[PDB]
Amino acid sequence: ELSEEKYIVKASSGPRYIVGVRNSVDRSKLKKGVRVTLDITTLTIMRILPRETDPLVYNMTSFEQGEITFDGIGGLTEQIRELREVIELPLKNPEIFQRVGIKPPKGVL
Amino acid sequence: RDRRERRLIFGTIASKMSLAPEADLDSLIIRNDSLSGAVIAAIMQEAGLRAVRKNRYVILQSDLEEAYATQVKTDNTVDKFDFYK
Amino acid sequence: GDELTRSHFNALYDTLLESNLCKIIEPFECVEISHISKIIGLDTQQVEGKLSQM
Amino acid sequence: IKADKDYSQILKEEFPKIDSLAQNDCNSALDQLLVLEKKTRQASDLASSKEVLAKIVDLLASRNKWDDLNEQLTLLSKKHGQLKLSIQYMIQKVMEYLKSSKSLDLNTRISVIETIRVVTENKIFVEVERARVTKDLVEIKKEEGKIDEAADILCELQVETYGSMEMSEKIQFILEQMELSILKGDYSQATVLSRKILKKTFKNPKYESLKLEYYNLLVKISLHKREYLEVAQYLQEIYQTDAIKSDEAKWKPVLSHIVYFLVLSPYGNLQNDLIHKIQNDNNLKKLESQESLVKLFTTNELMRWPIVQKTYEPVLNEDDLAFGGEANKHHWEDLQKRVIEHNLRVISEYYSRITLLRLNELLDLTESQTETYISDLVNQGIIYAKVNRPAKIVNFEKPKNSSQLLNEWSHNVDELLEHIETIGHLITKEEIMHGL
Repeated sequence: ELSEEKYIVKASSGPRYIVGVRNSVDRSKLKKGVRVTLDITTLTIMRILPRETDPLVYNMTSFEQGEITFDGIGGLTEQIRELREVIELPLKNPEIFQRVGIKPPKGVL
Repeated sequence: RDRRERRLIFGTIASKMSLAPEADLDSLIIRNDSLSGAVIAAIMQEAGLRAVRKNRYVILQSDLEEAYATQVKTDNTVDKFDFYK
Repeated sequence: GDELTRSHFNALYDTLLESNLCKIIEPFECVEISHISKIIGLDTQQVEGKLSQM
Repeated sequence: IKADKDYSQILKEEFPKIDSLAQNDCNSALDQLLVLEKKTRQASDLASSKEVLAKIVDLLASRNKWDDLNEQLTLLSKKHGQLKLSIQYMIQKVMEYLKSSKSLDLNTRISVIETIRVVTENKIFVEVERARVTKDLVEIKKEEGKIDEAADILCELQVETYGSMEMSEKIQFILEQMELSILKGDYSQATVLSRKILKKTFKNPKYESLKLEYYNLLVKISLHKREYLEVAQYLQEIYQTDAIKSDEAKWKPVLSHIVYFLVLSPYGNLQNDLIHKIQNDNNLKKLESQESLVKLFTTNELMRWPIVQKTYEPVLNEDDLAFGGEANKHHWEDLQKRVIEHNLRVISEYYSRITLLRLNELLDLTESQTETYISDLVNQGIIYAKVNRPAKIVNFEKPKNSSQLLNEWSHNVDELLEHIETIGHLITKEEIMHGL
């Protein structure tokens, strides 16, 4: 934010620019990181578009569903407990992890 | 590999956590391994998780002893073959 | 005992004497030496010498 | 967890048989009941073990077999594969029968409590159970005296992070802990326990009662440690609650204490702001001596110490907490010091070259207490004073550096210019008004 009407915006093409903002865009919500729209001709900020989701990430999280449940897995019951103590317990009981003092685990290989 | 360094770092990690009064880290550090400065904290995390599994909210010596057997077993190398030495 | 402690406490006593002579003097403009000696409990000559030194 | 061989029907079939076996000594009865318990444990059925544990504990307690019930409890807690809920329910039964023990003497209760605490040592599913049992233990201990052991046994438990408890009982445990710490005589530890509770918790309607007791304990701590302004803030928070604010006969003592403890505190921006705020209070007008007392310590006017010490002294004396007995003699000296400080703060604001004799006359300090007081208040840094003992003069004025003089001159010239502009702009307005 060089001034109230001078911003340093990157571009998806790659070059940087010194771009003047419009009059209706709330200047408060302009910090390092916010996506904005640039007019093609005069290179003027138009909108305050929210954060981006890369298409190669939605294509990852949008898998079908899977119809198998924990019943379908047989024999594996102890390792299921070990995995669930890291996948489910920190996400649904972050208080035992506090008084005991354990640092919540991150990876399960 | 120094005993004093492992003792110092074990005490530092234990101070923040909830070690039981009847739990000795000196019994854990009796043997001189090549233990890194990171594994000797994940071992205490594993001991805490083991205690949480048994519903105990304060880790005991019996869980610290078992933690050493699960986070540091071998580097394999040649110690699996005793006749080399 | 602990000879270091006493050898240091001599200089500590000197520093405390200077500090106390600083404190009693703070609310004054023309204080009398006799009153200062009475407050500190020292003697006029020693108080005068210490005052000149500071 | 499912039994897959549910014994509930089998349990109710076998129970009359064991009751028939219960007509005499329960050794065979408890053996058969333990066989049923083993069946349920291998079946991992919680519902059956519920009634099994309940009936066995009732049988053992009926014959006053606590000397054996404790050992059975230890064995069943140590039993491998025992369901946690079964242990919690059975120990709940043990505590419930303990309130109806009646005939049990001190030794039986102490042994049962010790076994309960050791069995439930270091466990999560029996947290609240062990906490309540320890509370009963500490009540028993403090009934006999023995303040130190009871106090430390209650202070060992950290109740803030128990989790399983509801927010109605953790506050109670903290209050009991603080009360026992105060009784021991470890006010620092009592304050240590105090910060555990968060003030956002008390912003609820159901916690109105606990708020009063907690703030009263805080007031007691700060009073013993003599932080009078903190006591005033805590009593103001007490006053702001509805249950006492609505009731005149309840807020009147609270507001009187507020006035007294706010006047007893030394000067400071907070004290002045609080005294102005309470002076603006409408409820204060109903009080007669407190309003006048606040007027005395707010007006820039010197007061005679004997006049205060003989006028407001009776009303102040007939009280508790402050100025209310021999133990409150510590407060009257503080009031005298405060009134002398106010007198100096007024004189220095007005006078510039007060002589020592008249200064002693106004403050009423004898001869040397005056110089001592002046010395202390200037050393702390409230007033700018300088004595001239041989001349017996006091120069209360602060010599003005050239910067202050020129800044004042500039401000005066700016005010003059602003006023001349206002006069010029009002002349035309009135000329239009009366030129019409």
